[PDB]
Amino acid sequence: MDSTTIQQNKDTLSQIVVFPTGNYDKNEANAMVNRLANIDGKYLNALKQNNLKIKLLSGKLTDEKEYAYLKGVVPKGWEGTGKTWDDVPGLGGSTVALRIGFSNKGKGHDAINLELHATAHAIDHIVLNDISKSAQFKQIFAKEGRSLGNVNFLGVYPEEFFAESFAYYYLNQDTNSKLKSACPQTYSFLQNLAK
Amino acid sequence: EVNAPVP
Ligand SMILES: [Zn+2]
Repeated sequence: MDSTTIQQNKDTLSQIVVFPTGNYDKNEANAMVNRLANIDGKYLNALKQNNLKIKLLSGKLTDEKEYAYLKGVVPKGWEGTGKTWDDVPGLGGSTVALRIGFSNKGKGHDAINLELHATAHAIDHIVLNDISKSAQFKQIFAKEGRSLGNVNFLGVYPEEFFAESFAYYYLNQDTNSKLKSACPQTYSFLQNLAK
Repeated sequence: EVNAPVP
């Protein structure tokens, strides 16, 4: 990815990312945008065209009016964790919402990167019309969905395997290489998806 | 649609 392309992707994200009102960690918000800028520009442009917003938050997701209905609700795949949406730092699908400072694995989640995983859900649902539930991806998921760990979550829900694989592909060169070694059909699928 | 990260 050349400098001009990274800059173009940051420019696209400038029309997608929404910052919280009040005090927040500006440097970490910027770092989150920079990580999102590694996503293929085709996906970012489609998010922009669909007026999908990536909402960065300084507090709990359920403190936002549009997610208050999820208070006390246990997310799909979080059964038995003892956590509810009140405790979850990122959400993706028809919208995207992300708590600043919770990007890394272990910050209330075990995704390789919070913002990439959550934004992958929106790309899957909005941009690619639920490709993770297509017959093609289900066949790939059936073979490789248990090779990235967390098999009772990633190995059970194809949309979650898609989102986490997407995060591996786009976070950095190391995670990209790990995905190719663990899940070669998934890697080739994502490679071809971006053409 | 709403989807969470990995627990
Ligand atoms: Zn997820």
